[PDB]
Amino acid sequence: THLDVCAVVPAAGFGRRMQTECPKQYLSIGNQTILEHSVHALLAHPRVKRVVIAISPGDSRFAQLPLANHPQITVVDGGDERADSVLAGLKAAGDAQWVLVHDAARPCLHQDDLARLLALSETSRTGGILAAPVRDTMKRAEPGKNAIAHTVDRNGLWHALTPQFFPRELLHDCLTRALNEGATITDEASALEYCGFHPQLVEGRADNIKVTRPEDLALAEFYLT
Amino acid sequence: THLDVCAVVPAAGFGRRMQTECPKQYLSIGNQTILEHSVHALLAHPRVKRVVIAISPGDSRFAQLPLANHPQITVVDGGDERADSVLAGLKAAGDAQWVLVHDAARPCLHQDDLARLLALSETSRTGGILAAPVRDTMKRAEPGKNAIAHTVDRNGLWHALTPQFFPRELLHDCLTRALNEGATITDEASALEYCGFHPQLVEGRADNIKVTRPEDLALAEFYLT
Ligand SMILES: C[C@](O)(CO)[C@H](O)COP(=O)(O)OP(=O)(O)OC[C@H]1O[C@@H](n2ccc(N)nc2=O)[C@H](O)[C@@H]1O
Ligand SMILES: C[C@](O)(CO)[C@H](O)COP(=O)(O)OP(=O)(O)OC[C@H]1O[C@@H](n2ccc(N)nc2=O)[C@H](O)[C@@H]1O
Ligand SMILES: [Mg+2]
Ligand SMILES: [Mg+2]
Repeated sequence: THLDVCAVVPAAGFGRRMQTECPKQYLSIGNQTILEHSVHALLAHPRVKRVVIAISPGDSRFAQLPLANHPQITVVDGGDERADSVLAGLKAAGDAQWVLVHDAARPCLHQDDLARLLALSETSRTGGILAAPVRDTMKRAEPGKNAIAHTVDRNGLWHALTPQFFPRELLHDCLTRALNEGATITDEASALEYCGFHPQLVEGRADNIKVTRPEDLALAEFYLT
Repeated sequence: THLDVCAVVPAAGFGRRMQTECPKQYLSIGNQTILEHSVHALLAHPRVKRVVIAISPGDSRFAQLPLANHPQITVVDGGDERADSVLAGLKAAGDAQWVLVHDAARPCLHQDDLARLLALSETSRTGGILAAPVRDTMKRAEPGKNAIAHTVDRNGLWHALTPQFFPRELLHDCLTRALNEGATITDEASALEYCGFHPQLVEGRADNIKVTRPEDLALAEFYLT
C-alpha cells in the first residue's frame, strides 16, 4: 500500500488564451482528447491507482468521454485558479501516501520521465518535480516598462514542468496554508516552498509541453508523432 | 545612409551538444542549410545592406555554400566564445550606424518580427531585442544541489531571442569593455546592460527557436513547414 499513488489532474481551466470556445484540453490529437492523452500517461504506470480530475462546474464534455466511466477515475469540480482546482482534487485523493499532480494540458509525458519522478518516494521526504534546464538568456523587465532591467542568470534556472510528486497530506496542508495567507502559487512546488521546503528537481524531456495557445496544438501533435 | 544596417552572424560554434561531427548551422532543412536560412531572413529586409558571418578558422564547409560568393556577404574568423565571434564581426561592420546581430542557429525568423525590431532605430537611442514572455513557473536551483532554492517570478520575465539591434559603435565599445573586464556576456543586450543601459524588449514569435540539440533540427523543420 506504501507504493500506491493517487493522481490529481487540474482541468477546470476555461483556457481563454485558446480563443476557441472549445477548451484546450478537449481538443483532439489522433484518436483522443488532450485530457485523455494526459490521463493515460499517468494510468500507464502501475503505481497510479486512482486519478482525480477537477473540471469546471459548467463542463459538459467530460461526461461524453470514455474516461467518465473508468473505474480508476474520480471527477470533482475545480476552482477559480489552478491552485484551487488542485486543492479540490487533493481532498478526494483518499488515503494515498503520495500524490502526483499533472496538468491536463501536458499530453506529451513520457513513461521514463514519469518513472524517474516516482522513484523520489523512496529517496525523498519532501518530493520533487520534472523540470527542464533554461537555454536562452533570460531578461527581467522593468516594473512598468518594456525595457530590460537586468539579465537573469540562466545557470541553475529551470522550467518547472509536471507531474509534481509530493506526500499527500504535506502538499494538502502547505497549499491550504499558502492560499489562506494569500500567497502566489503557480504550481505545487510553490506551496512546499512557502512552507520552508525545497523540492527536488528531476530533469525531464523539454518536449513535455503545455498546450495553452492555438499554435500549441499543432506542436503537441508533432511531438506525439 | 542613416537607414543602412549591417548584420553580424556568429556562426563559429562547434556545437558540441549536437553530437554529430557536423555543425548544427550546416545541417539542412529543405533545400538549404540552417545558416543560409538565417542569413536569407536578414537579407530579406531592404535595410540590411551587408552581412558579416563569423566562422571557425577550421571551417571548410562555408566556402562550399552559395553564400560564399554573395556580394553582400563578408566572412571573418570567430573566437572562443559567442561574444568573441560577435566582436570580430563588429570590427568588419563598416560605417553602418546600426548593427543587427543574429544567431546562425535561429533559422525560423519571420519578416514581421524583423521589421518591428528594425523600427527601434527611429524610436530608440540604445536599441533592443526580440523576446518571448516566459510561460512556465521558473525555479532557481541551490548552488551545489538539484533542489529548488526558490521560485523565480515569471511575470516580467522574458526569453531573449535574436536578432538584437543596437547602435554599432556603442555595442562595439560596451562589448569590448565587458570582455576586457571579464564580465559574463551571453548576448549583446548583456553588454549594453553592463555599461548601464536598458535595451527595449520587442515581443517576437516563440517559434523563433535556436537549434542546438539533435532534436532541435526536427522541430525547426516543423516550424519552417
Ligand atoms: C504547473 C506549471 O505547468 C508549472 O510550469 C505552470 O505553473 C502552470 O501555469 P499555468 O499558467 O497555470 O497554466 P495553464 O495552462 O492556465 O494551466 C495548467 C492546468 O491548470 C488547469 N486549471 C487552470 C485554472 C483553473 N482555475 N483550474 C484548472 O484546473 C488547466 O485546466 C490546465 O490543465
Ligand atoms: C543570444 C541568445 O540566443 C539569447 O537567448 C543566447 O544567449 C545564445 O546562447 P548560446 O548558449 O550562446 O547558444 P549557442 O547555440 O551555443 O550559440 C548561438 C550562436 O553563437 C555562435 N557561436 C558560439 C560560440 C562561439 N565561440 N562562436 C560563435 O560564433 C553559434 O555558432 C550559434 O549560432
Ligand atoms: Mg490559468
Ligand atoms: Mg556555446
